[PDB]
Amino acid sequence: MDFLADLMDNSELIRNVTLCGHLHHGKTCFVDCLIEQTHPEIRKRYDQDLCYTDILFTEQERGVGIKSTPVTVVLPDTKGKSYLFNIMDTPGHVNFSDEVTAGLRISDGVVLFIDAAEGVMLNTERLIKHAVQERLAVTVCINKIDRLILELKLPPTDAYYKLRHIVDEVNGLISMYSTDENLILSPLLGNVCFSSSQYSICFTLGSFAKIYADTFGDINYQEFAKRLWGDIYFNPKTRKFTKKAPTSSSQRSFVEFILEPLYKILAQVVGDVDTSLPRTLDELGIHLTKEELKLNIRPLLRLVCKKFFGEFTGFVDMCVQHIPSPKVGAKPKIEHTYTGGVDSDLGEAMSDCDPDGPLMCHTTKMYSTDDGVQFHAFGRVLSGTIHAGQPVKVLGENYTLEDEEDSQICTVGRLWISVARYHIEVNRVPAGNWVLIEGVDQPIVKTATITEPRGNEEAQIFRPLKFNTTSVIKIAVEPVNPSELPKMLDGLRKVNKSYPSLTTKVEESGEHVILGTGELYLDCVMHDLRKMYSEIDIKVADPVVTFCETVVETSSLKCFAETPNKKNKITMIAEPLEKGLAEDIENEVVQITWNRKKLGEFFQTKYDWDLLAARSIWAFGPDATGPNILVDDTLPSEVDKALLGSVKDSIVQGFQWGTREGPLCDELIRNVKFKILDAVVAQEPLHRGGGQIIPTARRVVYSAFLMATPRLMEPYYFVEVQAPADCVSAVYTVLARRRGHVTQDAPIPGSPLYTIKAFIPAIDSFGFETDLRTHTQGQAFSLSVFHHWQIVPGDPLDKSIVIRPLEPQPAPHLAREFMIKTRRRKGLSEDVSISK
Amino acid sequence: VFEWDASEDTSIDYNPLYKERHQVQLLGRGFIAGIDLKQQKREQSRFYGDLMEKRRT
Amino acid sequence: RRSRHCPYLDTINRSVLDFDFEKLCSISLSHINAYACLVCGKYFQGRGLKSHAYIHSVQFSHHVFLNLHTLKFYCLPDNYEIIDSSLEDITYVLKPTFTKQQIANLDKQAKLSRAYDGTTYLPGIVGLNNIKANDYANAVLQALSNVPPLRNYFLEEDNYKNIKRPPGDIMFLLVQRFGELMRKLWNPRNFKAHVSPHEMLQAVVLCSKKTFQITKQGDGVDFLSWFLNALHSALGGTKKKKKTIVTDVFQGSMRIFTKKLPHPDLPAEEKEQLLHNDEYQETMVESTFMYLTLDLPTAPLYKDEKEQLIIPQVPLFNILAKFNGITEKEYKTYKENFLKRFQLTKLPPYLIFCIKRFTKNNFFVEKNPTIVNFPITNVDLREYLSEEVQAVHKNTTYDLIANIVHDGKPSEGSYRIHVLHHGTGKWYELQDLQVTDILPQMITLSEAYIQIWKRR
Amino acid sequence: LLTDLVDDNYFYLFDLKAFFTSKALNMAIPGGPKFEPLVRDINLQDEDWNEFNDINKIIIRQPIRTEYKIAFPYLYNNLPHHVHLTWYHTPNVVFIKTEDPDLPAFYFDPLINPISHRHSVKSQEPLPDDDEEFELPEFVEPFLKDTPLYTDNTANGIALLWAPRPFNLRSGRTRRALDIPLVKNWYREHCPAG
Amino acid sequence: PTGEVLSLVGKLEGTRMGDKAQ
Amino acid sequence: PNNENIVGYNNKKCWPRDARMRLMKHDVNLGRAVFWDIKNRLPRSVTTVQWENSFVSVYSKDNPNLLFNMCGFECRILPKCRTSYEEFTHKDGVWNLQNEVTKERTAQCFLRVDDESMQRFHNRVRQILMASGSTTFTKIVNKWNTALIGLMTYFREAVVNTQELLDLLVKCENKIQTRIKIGLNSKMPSRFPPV
Amino acid sequence: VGQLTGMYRYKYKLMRQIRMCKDLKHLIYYRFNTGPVGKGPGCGFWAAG
RNA sequence: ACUCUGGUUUCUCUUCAGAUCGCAUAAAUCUUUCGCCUUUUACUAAAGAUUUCCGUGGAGAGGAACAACUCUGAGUCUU
Ligand SMILES: O=P(O)(O)O[C@H]1[C@@H](OP(=O)(O)O)[C@@H](OP(=O)(O)O)[C@@H](OP(=O)(O)O)[C@@H](OP(=O)(O)O)[C@H]1OP(=O)(O)O
Repeated sequence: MDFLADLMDNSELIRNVTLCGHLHHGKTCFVDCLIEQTHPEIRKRYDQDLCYTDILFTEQERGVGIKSTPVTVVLPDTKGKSYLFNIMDTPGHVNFSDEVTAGLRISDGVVLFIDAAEGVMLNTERLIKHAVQERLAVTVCINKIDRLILELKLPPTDAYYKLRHIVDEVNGLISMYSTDENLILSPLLGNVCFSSSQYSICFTLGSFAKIYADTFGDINYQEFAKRLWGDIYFNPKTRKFTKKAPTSSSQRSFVEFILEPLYKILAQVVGDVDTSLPRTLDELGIHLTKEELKLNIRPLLRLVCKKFFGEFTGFVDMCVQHIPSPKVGAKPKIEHTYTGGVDSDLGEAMSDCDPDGPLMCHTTKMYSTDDGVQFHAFGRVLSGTIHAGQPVKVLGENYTLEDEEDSQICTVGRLWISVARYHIEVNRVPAGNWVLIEGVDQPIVKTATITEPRGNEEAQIFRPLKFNTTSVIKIAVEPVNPSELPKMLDGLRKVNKSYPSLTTKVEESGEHVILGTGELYLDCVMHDLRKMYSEIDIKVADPVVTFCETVVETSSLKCFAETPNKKNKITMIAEPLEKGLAEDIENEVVQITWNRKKLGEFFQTKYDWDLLAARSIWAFGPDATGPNILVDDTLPSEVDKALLGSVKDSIVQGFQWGTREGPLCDELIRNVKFKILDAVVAQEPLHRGGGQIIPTARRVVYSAFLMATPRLMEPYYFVEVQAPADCVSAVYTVLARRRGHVTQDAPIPGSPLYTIKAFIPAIDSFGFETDLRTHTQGQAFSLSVFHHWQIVPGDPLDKSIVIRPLEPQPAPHLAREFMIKTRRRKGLSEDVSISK
Repeated sequence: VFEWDASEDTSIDYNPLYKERHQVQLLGRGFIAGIDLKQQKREQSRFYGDLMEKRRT
Repeated sequence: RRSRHCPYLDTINRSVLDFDFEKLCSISLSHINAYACLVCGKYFQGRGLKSHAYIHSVQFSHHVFLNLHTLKFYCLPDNYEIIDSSLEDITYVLKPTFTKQQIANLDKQAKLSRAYDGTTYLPGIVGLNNIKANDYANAVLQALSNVPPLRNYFLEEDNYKNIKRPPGDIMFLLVQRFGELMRKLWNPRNFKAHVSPHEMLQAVVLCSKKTFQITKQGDGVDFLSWFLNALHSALGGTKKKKKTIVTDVFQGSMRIFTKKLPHPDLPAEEKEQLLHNDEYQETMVESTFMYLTLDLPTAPLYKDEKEQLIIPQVPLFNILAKFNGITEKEYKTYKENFLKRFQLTKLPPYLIFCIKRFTKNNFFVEKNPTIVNFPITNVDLREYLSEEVQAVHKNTTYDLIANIVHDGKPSEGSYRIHVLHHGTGKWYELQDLQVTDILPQMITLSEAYIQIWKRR
Repeated sequence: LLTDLVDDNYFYLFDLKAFFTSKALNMAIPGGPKFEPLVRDINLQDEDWNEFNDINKIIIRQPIRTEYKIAFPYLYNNLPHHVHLTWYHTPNVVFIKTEDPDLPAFYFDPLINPISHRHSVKSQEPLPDDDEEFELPEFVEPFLKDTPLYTDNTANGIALLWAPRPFNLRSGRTRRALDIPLVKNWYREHCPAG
Repeated sequence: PTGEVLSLVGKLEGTRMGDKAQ
Repeated sequence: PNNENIVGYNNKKCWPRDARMRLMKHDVNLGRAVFWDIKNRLPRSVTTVQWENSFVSVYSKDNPNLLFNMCGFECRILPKCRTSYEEFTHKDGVWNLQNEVTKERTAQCFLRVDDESMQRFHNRVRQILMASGSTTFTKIVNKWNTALIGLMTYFREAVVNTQELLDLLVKCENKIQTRIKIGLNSKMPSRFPPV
Repeated sequence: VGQLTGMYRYKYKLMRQIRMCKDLKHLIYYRFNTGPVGKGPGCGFWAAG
């Protein structure tokens, strides 16, 4: 037990890896198998899964992973060295993608679980893309291999074909996102690992070759494995591995030596327990007692596979050989994550992962105890050692080297290492580990950087947790008894801490809206709020999605606004942005941190813009990565440039505020290009102050946006459904009812199930999963993820339309409804006032 | 009341999607309990049968 | 560096500043870096670019803000600090820091404190705002705030700070919020003549595990006892100190002579032999009491023959006839009767009496309306101490300091409180926002519930 | 007598958890049974027209059905007292049982979509040159060469894997004939159409 | 013909109140 | 601050949701303000007006119906200008309110029997029945007839919209008939005639 | 049983069984008499009742 | 490749039952709402509390079976 703590001293014998994959791909089962291997006293029941690493009531009852769970455990290697592994058991549901990222940011490596029968599916593609964004090491585990044997009964040649197709698809997808070709994946390379987590099968080519060696002896398992995949064949006449089949009907080496023994060992346990099982069991050296042979097929198969494949050394050596240790893998983590960069002295100190260096931890997880009134931080120690009962200085998401307000001095009490449900308390934690921290819940909100006080005062924070999806679902939440409103308010804070991507916002009318990614996400959020945090009755409004605001035509005339001093006059125009350019800003293709030459070169070359106009670009939209552009257009022949630069910043904040809250839908102006066509700046500094210019900038932005014919963008979800062939026609009709257009319908290779990918409006996507599941009797299952904002049918500025209450209006009316009711939800006016 | 009133029916649906439930083919090889196999064979849409005969070489 | 030149000090309006509210952002509901807009009094996310304070400043043209956690003023649209002496009154309203000399002088203070609105008031005796019909908690807190040693201990933050607390402890939140609320009560420069205890009520609900709820009107006696025990438990190190402030202010030593009683339906010889069997003999037990429970005698239940329908009145000495060897009290426990007779041992410096009302009968709960007649000027308690412990004691004279009265039926009642001002000697009765001067003559003319006495 | 159901995904909203939810929420699945309200709440059933549930503020595109509320008990309904969370989607257990005995146990049935192995990119991976250095000992053999791939009992056992509860146990205990509902799974499925 | 009094809710709405009276 | 004014707001539950008062925050606040203004005028000792035993109903942009109650009549006024798609006549519980100048159907008045009146009628029938151990059948029938004519003449045009009152009336009539039949013989007739 | 015996006359809760048994009949017949076999008194699956 | 290992079945009894006692399912009583209502006896249907009944597992004890070696394993078991 003490060796578990002592192993944290060595920064190379620790691997920080996150287990990610699609929904129900054996990740939790794999962690359960690892726990059973390392914990003698923990055993799953014969029919019910172990359900270890899932501690929430919702996790067990729903059966879907909710909260990423930390597992620290010591596992022997293939050679026999006990390494230390920290695992993020992450939810596979796309709606909880944020829960992956919080564990993904502090993870050196990624283990991608893919179901053998299912295929890649959607969340796996999104996961590999996003992990490529953090440039993490990538390993692939095709779990549930037994489903190719015990379910589809595919011939071993076809099983190899399916596995090779899946591996090639994963490699192509990675090559489509990652420029570095070093991320190629192959079982011979130690990247691809095969497994069936239900029966405790976990082997790579090296592990199986080592099994062969221990069976016979004097065998180089490494070189044997390096010839155990692909179009290689084996000749028993010469005992030699060739690139061509020695005979005509010969089988490939992978089939001959790996898939074939697995097929037979499964078949002799599923079909011939009483007839032929003892012979093949004595053949392989597996000795089962008379009682052990009396178990049912599944527990007996799990037991025999546990006895045969032994330890899970394939996973261990995969992670050791392909996932860098924190000591060596810290440098890319600092390069991509830290705001100050590796160039600074702190960057150099934290790149070395020095246990004796300056204290620095990065907390990205919050865990609720039984009471729920005191959260526990969870994060990676990137430098130094944190000690129990020690003063620390916690920074915030908005903290900079100037603003010291966001920090706070907190005493850290007892701290522990979380092994799923049970955590081991430790006096201190060296660098590179994953640690639970107590006593820092109050100043920590979502992402947090913790450092030591009275030293390293030039310490910045890590970049805020970036999420793959844009949370568009919005539900208003109110208390049943307003006399108990504060409690619910308190509960809100708790959920805002617990769920990384949860956004709780109080609107003007007093409605506390909550932003969620999908139906299940908000369902679990409100279950936690009612049953665990608030413990009081709550009320939900009808779900509704957010809306963005855009323009489709050039502003008819230049719109002007003036300061209350009547001396600064700003006149602007409104135009839409180019296709993909908004997506380019969204994906950080081009950033405001770029020097003017690079951004100008991008704009003029790729998008055919004028060089002067490209140099005339001032700022981006609602945030630094906002999809709106603010561009100077004052001609130098009439307007001074240096004088304009004094109020350029104030106009920038004004435009950012205007894009944040749109005049039409009260928020989120998207895909709009604004050009300042006239600037009259008062010659004295006191007549051009920010408090004077920023409201004027907001007013002129509103006038320019409203003068041009506006449009409402509703979020379109990209929904792919995996369903049998007979249900495809029904899915077509169900998608047609909810105003969704079908894009693709591809039968899954190596499986009789089609996959239909379509786009459905998010506002019309509520209950779509339940509708499709119940309409096809559970055969068709769907997952929804945000894809792209699209123009809603209708004109938001056509007042001749009358909105019939409690009736689904036709498409030409929708936009009007979609804004008017939205205004009623904000407490705002009935109609947008063009004058204001 | 020996029998049961028709008003007690719960499967009253205004939605055609729930009025017409997509029957499960059970991979073209499963059969619902009770019903004779011949009637289900001559009743099933045989979409899977058509797919099999198209993929039968 | 353009501080001391803010042209927006005129926009500040101290009338709309209610700092009793919890310091959370009006939009994000966040506790970090609370900033209040002095124009409107609503809190915001904090000072920074593209923050709620910035949005409010650029929207409503409010230019002055105050950092709740820092006690410093800033301008958001221009984003610069403010260093003025004229704003110090707002700082003292938000964070009343009491020096030792002023803390001591509160006993001798006799000046009518004037509020911003012009409603001149007195320190300590400040109207408490009821929220959801829970005036019992307000009355109990007002009574507790009148104790001089407790006032000295809780007025200064560092007096009860710098102690070790359990990592999972939430009781310290209540004990540290009581100090904040009470130093708001004793602050002589309040913007408004009253003090809102809503945050204190919320903390009480949070720490009491859903009892003493804001909605329910709980018993004053139970709330007072729980509050005293909780305050004693919170203070000190990780292990309880023998003598906390509550212990040295209210706790006293008292002696119980418990004698088991045989079944009354037993033969005389059998009763005598059971008494001789050493099981039904007197046993002495010492204990510590935070307060003394006064059992009101039985109501007449019948009209007086001469002057019909007279409210019963009992001298204080008949109630005080308890706690001595001469008088017993046959406790009729459902299992068997007990012959318990009490005896005081060591009187506390401050004494708390709780007159037992709201006694549950066999079918419901009824309130005893018997009135107790007591000398408000002084009482003598030397006669209710055993001869062994009367040598140590030298000051047994007690004068009434606080009085609690319950008006109405137990189902729906009002908790009024009279408090004695040390500086002037006047008695002030305060009920919710209402505050009135009451003559000491008719103090005893009410259903006294909790009495706080000082040994001087 | 046995329903040929492979997995429980058929009983998505038609299982014990969904019926408990329906009983608790005073509503019923179309195919599900109708219960009396768990608590009367006659006056509380129809609340007043507040500003929170203002029908003017509510955007309607598709009606919120009973199935939606039962599937998400804490999202589409108010005050879910004593409600049970239905089990979510289990992996689609696609298991094609054999139909003709004269057929190998492992066989690419036409139901499975053809892989149709493409070679747009010639599969290239780091593997040493052919037949140049590595030669295994003659005594090293595949683990199970003497054993045949599949006996006549392999297909039957594989079918027995995905079988109802009584018919997926090698051994078991003995139950009274009273305690064996032969049509319990008959009414636990949806009523046939027509 | 049972002899019990039936509730006329949802009944005889084709008749006013001033009818059958002069 | 917590918008608690909507909790203690009495509403005429006897009407459907749309017909019932819509508890908008501005309208709830206005009703509370009006009640407080009226309560301020009356001294607290000479008399008292308690909020829970009161009904404040405001017609505004949000509320299309004015709800009031007097003389045992629950009445609701719906102006024809805003939310009157049909000014029908067949419904006899409708008072076609007519302006004295325009002489048009500006408003529609829906009537209902108050719940207190229904409770009083049920109590009267209950005390008629329970005080019939030693009482002639004719006396019971005369008491029932008197109660029925009083209710129907007082609440005419208000019965038709109160279906609960129709159910209560037929239930009480069946109660009277059952009491008489039990008086005749101690066994329920199977096919008793109404003659 | 209700038609043959009528034992519900002395304990009406027993009707709960009868309404169940009849239901089981409707559960069985429309499964029993589905294919070429027409409606008739030929079923003998008496285990449920 | 060895010496000792000592059975399993069945009939009972006595306690404990955690666990779907039971991959099944009853009734009664009581207490709340109810539906009928007119008196008990049947009841309507939900919640709550016990209880009895058809069963069950384990442990321990006492028999018979009935044999009996062994099974099996402690190990040196050996080429
Ligand atoms: O509903 P039940 O009272 O149980 O009666 C049914 C039903 O009769 P009804 O629904 O018309 O009353 C059918 O009998 P039919 O009158 O419809 O022929 C049924 O048999 P099918 O559904 O196959 O027609 C069966 O009849 P049986 O058990 O004689 O086959 C049985 O009728 P009984 O209860 O009168 O037997």
